[PDB]
Amino acid sequence: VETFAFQAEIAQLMSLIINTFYSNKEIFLRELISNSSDALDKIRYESLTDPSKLDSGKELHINLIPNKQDRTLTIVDTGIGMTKADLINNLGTIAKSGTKAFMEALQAGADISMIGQFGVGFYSAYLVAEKVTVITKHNDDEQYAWESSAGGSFTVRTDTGEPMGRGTKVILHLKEDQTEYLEERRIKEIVKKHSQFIGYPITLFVE
Ligand SMILES: CN1CCC(c2ccc(N(C)C(=O)c3cc4c(CCC(C)(C)C)[nH]nc4cc3O)cc2)CC1
Repeated sequence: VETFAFQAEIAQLMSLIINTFYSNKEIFLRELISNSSDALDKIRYESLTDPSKLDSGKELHINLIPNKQDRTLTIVDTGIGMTKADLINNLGTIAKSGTKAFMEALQAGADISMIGQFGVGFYSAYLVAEKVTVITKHNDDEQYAWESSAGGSFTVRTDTGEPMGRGTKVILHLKEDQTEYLEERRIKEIVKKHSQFIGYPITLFVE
């Protein structure tokens, strides 16, 4: 287990998301589905030049899995996945610039729903989640588990859990008052409204 401090800007963005009064919390789903779609595009683009990349899974899809018992919503995709380096770099200087621009825009009157336009849409997960876990598997590396309850730090460990071939899984440990995102009619309503034009199949699982 390795513990890391978030960069100053990201820690700042995260406490801003957790402490600002915002009712339109549903925007997290579109942001996560969007990131899933980008990873799926990346693996499909790599299979033109190298068809052997689809060996770890041929199917390109997105699964939405609510679990009322664990109070979790899981967003699984069979995209390109992330290596330990890709994972560390994505929480690094690449995000720093977008984070500062978005926080500057929020002062000027921009709302939290514009987060994706600055490439930091992942952090909207903290509008509904008290903890976020990210399990990822890339063809060129091992399976990794990333975790943060915010608080200025995150952990990275080699995942000992069930293998997933290739892709990324985002597990949102929902706040007690956010269990509406476990409901079928509510997830359907959000996906139909915010992510109706995704070039990949999205399956909402039942309980
Ligand atoms: C405007 N840009 C923003 C970053 C965009 C991007 C999209 C996808 C991925 N890859 C390769 C993923 O495997 C993946 C990551 C995901 C995250 C972020 C997890 C975090 C711990 C913060 C690194 N959330 N949901 C995900 C679903 C995914 O399949 C990396 C970057 C690329 C475009």
